[PDB]
Amino acid sequence: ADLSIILSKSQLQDTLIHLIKNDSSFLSTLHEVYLQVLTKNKDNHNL
Amino acid sequence: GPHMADLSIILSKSQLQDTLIHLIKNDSSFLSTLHEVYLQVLT
Amino acid sequence: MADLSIILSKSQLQDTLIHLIKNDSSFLSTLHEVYLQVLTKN
Repeated sequence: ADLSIILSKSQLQDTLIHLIKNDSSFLSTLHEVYLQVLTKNKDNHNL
Repeated sequence: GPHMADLSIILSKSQLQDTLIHLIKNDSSFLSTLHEVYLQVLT
Repeated sequence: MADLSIILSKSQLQDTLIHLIKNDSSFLSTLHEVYLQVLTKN
């Protein structure tokens, strides 16, 4: 039963705002991955 | 103005998640922009 | 973009993502383009 739909650009804008604003599980997943990327990629030295 | 209904949101969620995840992992410029805008605009 | 030292908290990230999605016109184009790429598995 694996259905996909296509959002227009305006409907993508609305949907993403809903999800970031209201879906705390959606937002935790983004932030956990963001954290992972920053800690992994931090250069040992700067200039 | 009107909003998307729950059905569209529910069927879109995981592609939207993957889209942002793709950008966060693979586009250093995408995170630059978040950091700049937070510093420059939001604080 | 070489090195990222800033680390936003969850609600800093949320607030910034929403500001850009609301107000930044090319940022949205960029999301849309990658989304269509994700959707069409290409």
